[PDB]
Amino acid sequence: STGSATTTPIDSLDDAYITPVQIGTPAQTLNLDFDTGSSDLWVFSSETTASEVDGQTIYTPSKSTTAKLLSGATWSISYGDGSSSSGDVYTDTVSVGGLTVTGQAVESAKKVSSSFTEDSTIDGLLGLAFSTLNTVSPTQQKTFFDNAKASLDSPVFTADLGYHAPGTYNFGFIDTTAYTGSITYTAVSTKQGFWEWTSTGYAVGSGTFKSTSIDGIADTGTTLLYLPATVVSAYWAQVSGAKSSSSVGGYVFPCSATLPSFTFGVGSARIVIPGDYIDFGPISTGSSSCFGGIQSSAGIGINIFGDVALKAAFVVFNGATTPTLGFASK
Ligand SMILES: Cc1c(C=O)c(-c2nnc3c4c(C[n+]5cc6c(C)n(C)c(C)c6c(Cl)n5)n(C)c(C)c4cnn23)c(C)n1C
Repeated sequence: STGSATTTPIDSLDDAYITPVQIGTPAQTLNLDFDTGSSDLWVFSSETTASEVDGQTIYTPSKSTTAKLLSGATWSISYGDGSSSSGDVYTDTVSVGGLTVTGQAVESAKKVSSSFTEDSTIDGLLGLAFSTLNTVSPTQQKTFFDNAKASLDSPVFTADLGYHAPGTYNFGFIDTTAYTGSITYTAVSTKQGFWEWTSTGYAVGSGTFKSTSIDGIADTGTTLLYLPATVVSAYWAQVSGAKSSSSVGGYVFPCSATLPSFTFGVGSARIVIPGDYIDFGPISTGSSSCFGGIQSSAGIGINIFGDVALKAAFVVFNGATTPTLGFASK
């Protein structure tokens, strides 16, 4: 089996991407944030505290003939931005792009934090990290990918995120028409439950490539690229007037600037992020200060190759017995 679904930016900045997912019988279609940095499939639901729902589409398990309460199971998660959600669990049929899993754990939110309520466009998350991070208690549950894997033609999924445009998540096959050149594969550590790998270095604009090992995670759920402070300082030093603002929460730059590209290494290969991809627009409406797309990971504890980096590539999440990651230009 295979599946293929289009993923669409939620706004003009690519702050996140949503992918339609069919849950239950008859299908209830919810738009979920596919997140390779977490491992819970959770949804706004008929059980979500009413004051915490504001425009999202909800899953109603009582209207699904295939929904079953997973008795006694609860979940609770916090994310890297400080947001959180929690609730109980059903099993139901879940389909993505024509690929169907029966008995998938669908985590129904009873509570969500304010950032979720305030974003009408995201109806939940679909985690694609390793199932060891799944928060369901007392019986940990498997991700959609983990459940589908043995049925897939090949035990892989791919992320092809667009810059200010839709893109694609594929399951079970590698679309050889979706990238240029060859895919470079690189080793993954699953020790922390993430798609964790080591970049071989970086360049700023047309500058020389600096060979240096940068350990980080491929995280489709994260908007920005978070790298060591040394690397990030070297990037922003090439932008006149750029500075790190503690009041804003990171590097900002004059909206009149032309941003340089940023290159990261994958083995002996190179992925080039165009400067435009690093522009996240005015810090507040009408401001001439713009928020940067490359930020320091200091204080996070891990480097994060988020959407800014991943959207510059065709990315293979290879879930074979020894997982690996592949990157191609496109
Ligand atoms: C350590 C870490 C992160 C790790 O991942 C992280 C981050 N970065 N984007 C996202 C997240 C997103 C994606 N996302 C980002 C958004 C931004 C920048 N804006 C303005 C809006 C309206 C957004 C929405 Cl709705 N969605 N979502 C949905 C969740 C649950 C996230 C959690 N963390 N997150 C931050 C800010 N930090 C410090």
